Amino acid sequence: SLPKARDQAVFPQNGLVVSSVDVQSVEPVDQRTRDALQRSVQ
Amino acid sequence: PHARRALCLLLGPDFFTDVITIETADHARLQLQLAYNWHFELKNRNDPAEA
Repeated sequence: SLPKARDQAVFPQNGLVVSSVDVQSVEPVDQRTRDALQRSVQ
Repeated sequence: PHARRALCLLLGPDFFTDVITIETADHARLQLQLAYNWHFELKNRNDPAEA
């Protein structure tokens, strides 16, 4: 379509097609990414 | 080595949720979960030898 890839993630084994992939929120779990990037906030 | 046992040999596409313990050139010991998208292949599904 740098450039956009496609709009279809097909598995030929069973015909399962992942039309799109959606990721909700980046958690990072550790408390040190946490209120240390919070000093970055400040 | 020997955990599962079944009467049927699954020929359909499947996967193995295997984890390896590899080591890179920087000696970085990391385990990593694999899939191994596999499927059996038979060009002539009647021949006794190939089957």
